[PDB]
Amino acid sequence: GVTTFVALYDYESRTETDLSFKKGERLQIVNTEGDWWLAHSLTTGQTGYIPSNYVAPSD
Repeated sequence: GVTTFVALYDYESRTETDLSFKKGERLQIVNTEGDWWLAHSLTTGQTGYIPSNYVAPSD
């Protein structure tokens, strides 16, 4: 189903496959195995891996 999170801190992309996001952005999982999750930003529409320790669950 839908699994959503909100960013606690800004994160700037630094790899070919990660996703930049700002604090307060809503991000959804495209599963949650490991510590890097393939996500989609509901703000920007962009996608990529995000660090799970920058986000918190958001219904």
